[PDB]
Amino acid sequence: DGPEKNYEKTLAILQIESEKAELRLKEQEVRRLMRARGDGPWYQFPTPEKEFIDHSPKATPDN
Amino acid sequence: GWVRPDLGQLSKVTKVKTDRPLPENPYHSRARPEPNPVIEGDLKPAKHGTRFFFWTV
Repeated sequence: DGPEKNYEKTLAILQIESEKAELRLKEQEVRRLMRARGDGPWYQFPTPEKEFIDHSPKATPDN
Repeated sequence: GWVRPDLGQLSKVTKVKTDRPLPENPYHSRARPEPNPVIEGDLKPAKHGTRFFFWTV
């Protein structure tokens, strides 16, 4: 086919690999920041549920 | 002229009328910090596949 086909294919391959490397580094930094301070969707450790707290009036008023 | 209550009369709710204002903050609750900023958007596919080493797809 000629040298231009291999040239442009190499450029496309390099762009794909560079974007993948950038995204991998971004993923590492995002995971580290989330686990350091959990504020995104990931590393959300559980907590006792609100929906099983009895809010009805008790036998004792001081509750 | 007093009448003794029946078998099941003293043991029911009463709906007493009062003018004392309703306490707006029982238990002296704190600020209740806001939840995490949930991410919204369309679910696009993963960029360049799984990006797991040499796997292209």
